[PDB]
Amino acid sequence: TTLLNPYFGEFGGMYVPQILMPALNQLEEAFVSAQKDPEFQAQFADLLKNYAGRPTALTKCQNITAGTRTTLYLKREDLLHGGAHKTNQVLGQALLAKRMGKSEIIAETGAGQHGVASALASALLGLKCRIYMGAKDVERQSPNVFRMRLMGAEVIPVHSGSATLKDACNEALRDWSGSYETAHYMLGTAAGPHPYPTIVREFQRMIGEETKAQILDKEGRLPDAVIACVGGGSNAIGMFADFINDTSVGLIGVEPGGHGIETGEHGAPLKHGRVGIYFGMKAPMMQTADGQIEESYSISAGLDFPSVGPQHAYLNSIGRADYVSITDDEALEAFKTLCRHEGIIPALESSHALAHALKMMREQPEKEQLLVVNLSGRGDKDIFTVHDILKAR
Amino acid sequence: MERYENLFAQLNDRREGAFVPFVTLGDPGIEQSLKIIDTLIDAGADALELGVPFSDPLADGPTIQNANLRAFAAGVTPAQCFEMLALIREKHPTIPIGLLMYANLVFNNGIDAFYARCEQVGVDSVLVADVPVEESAPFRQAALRHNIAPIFICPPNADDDLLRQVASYGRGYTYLLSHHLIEKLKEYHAAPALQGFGISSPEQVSAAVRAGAAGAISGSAIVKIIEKNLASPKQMLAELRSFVSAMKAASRA
Ligand SMILES: O=C(NCCOP(=O)(O)O)c1ccc(OC(F)(F)F)cc1
Ligand SMILES: O=C(NCCOP(=O)(O)O)c1ccc(OC(F)(F)F)cc1
Ligand SMILES: O=C(NCCOP(=O)(O)O)c1ccc(OC(F)(F)F)cc1
Ligand SMILES: *Cc1c(COP(=O)(O)O)cnc(C)c1O
Ligand SMILES: [Cl-]
Ligand SMILES: [Cl-]
Ligand SMILES: [Cl-]
Ligand SMILES: [Cl-]
Ligand SMILES: [Cl-]
Ligand code: NA
Repeated sequence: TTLLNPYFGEFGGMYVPQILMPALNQLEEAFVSAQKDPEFQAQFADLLKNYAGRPTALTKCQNITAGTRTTLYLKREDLLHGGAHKTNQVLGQALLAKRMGKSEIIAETGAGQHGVASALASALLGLKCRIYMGAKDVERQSPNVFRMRLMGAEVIPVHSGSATLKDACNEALRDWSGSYETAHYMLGTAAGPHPYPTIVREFQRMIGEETKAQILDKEGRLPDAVIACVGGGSNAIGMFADFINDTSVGLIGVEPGGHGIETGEHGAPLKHGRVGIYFGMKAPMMQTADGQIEESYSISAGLDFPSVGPQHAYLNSIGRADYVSITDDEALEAFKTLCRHEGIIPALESSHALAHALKMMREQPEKEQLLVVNLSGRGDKDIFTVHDILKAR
Repeated sequence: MERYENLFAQLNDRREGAFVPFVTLGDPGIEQSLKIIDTLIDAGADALELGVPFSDPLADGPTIQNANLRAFAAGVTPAQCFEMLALIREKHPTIPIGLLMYANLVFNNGIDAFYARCEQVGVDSVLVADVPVEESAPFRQAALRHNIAPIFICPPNADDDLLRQVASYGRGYTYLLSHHLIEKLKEYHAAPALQGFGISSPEQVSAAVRAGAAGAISGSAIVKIIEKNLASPKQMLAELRSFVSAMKAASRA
């Protein structure tokens, strides 16, 4: 039995070996308790305000929209401590771990941002943090690895399988199945087995709550659409959650198109993968015809989780949210555009969301539309990537 | 077919436990895997547990992860696994054959079609490693519709509700992880228990049976002999033969 529904329509669930079920059940009980505890809420809100810097700004982009009938705002998760939205939910999950009397955190990371977010939350709250990272990733994300180690986390390179994110996920879970009495597994997106899609949404929902308050204050109405990139689904579901019941507000999720959907080299499982069961959940994923799990490809490594959160698959199926893709080249153009016209360097992840909004504006410049893009992170980390591409051109 | 029921009845008559090797199909290649399996049987394996190579074998340790990698290096696919299974059953009509599967391979071309394929090639049971009993309904129903026993892990800390579910839903045998659980399972009329995980010596086989389990499963110990002897397939088979013979002897009355 569970306290909460582990499924969103046919998607989600708890597809883990039997030995991990007590860990998930314990976590669900702790979360349900925490959500009813005003003291927990107050402590979380306090860290978000006074450590992470919430609320984040909502910035209008007149320079980009000039001469069209689009009004565009960026929700500034790039201004959160750590430079990306991932900080919100790691602080909530670190508090949950403390609530459960856990003194140790396990996390996975691919492009290193969840690793850094987990390490900073663990440093603040005095937890012993160990991070699993595919050896290939350890090699290509040395700045992030160095950050994790500065913050006192142990970074464990994963050699098994293909030595990437999914192998790091597997090592984290194997460890947790043995250590869950004393360690919490701080999963890095709104995916994996229940209760993680639910917990991560709830600990990111202030993105959309704030956006709603700020847009009402500045424009006196709700947005026509909110737009967010979708790697695993956390920043998008955090922006979307408070608007789900506002049926006039469009919810647009942007998966990475990589070199183009037709090339096969993309990271868009929701719209171009096939439902499977892996990562503890039933969800669309990148997989071979005979059911071996594959990789997502994007210029942005942070969008490379090869499946997607089950609530996104559900919101798509019922037509409440629409999902699209943006290619590497479109993301690069949006990155350049924001730097030049607003003086903001966006994460290449977030640049996928911005690119779609720019398309919405440019394709129909006399359409009245009030848009919010979730600017999930800053793009300092991407300047070498962008430099190298632009130089080879 | 009731191959597990028949085996356990026969073993019971002989006051004997089952010894059940675990190997990965197609490790280290198709032809050598078939030989390995024939060797395990000819050395006295009572039943088999066989893994289908999967990209992300979460619930397996390094030895078996490596076995999967070896099989993939040989280009082994689930389709090839099913061809091997048919050939194995064709050679060996009575030995119970159980698969250790991950959910995606079962769900991939449709859960019903997967179990129908198991029935066609003469498999007896399927343990889906990453389907907990709480979410097993479509799997165990499809299994039973196709005369396949669904196998469930019973963890050493299992609570009473979990014991009751495992006893009700499982068939063939209960997979018990390494005397109280054994007695509760018997109380709740569960399928006979096989003890698995870290069984690597005759003494542990004997201990499992003495505790009241119907037998013991060994995988890492067996696959290590494969890994050890990759360069010498002939010696590989001799060493497998002597190890299985010793382990089987330890189950005898
Ligand atoms: O996408 C995931 N992690 C995000 C890592 O973020 P980053 O450091 O930016 O790669 C992620 C991790 C685990 C997972 O489920 C399960 F645990 F079952 F494997 C699903 C998704
Ligand atoms: O089976 C396990 N251990 C070793 C036995 O397998 P193998 O050594 O491959 O025969 C094993 C280890 C961890 C586990 O939990 C989870 F996968 F979720 F992390 C489940 C099973
Ligand atoms: O039978 C298995 N392994 C062989 C016996 O263990 P060992 O001798 O230690 O390799 C075996 C059974 C189940 C399993 O996954 C899960 F537990 F989740 F269901 C993994 C390995
Ligand atoms: C990790 C990351 C993402 C992608 O993860 P989601 O869970 O899909 O939000 C997006 N933007 C930034 C800046 C990230 O660091
Ligand atoms: Cl508020
Ligand atoms: Cl309000
Ligand atoms: Cl106003
Ligand atoms: Cl200018
Ligand atoms: Cl029952
Ligand atoms: Na994805």
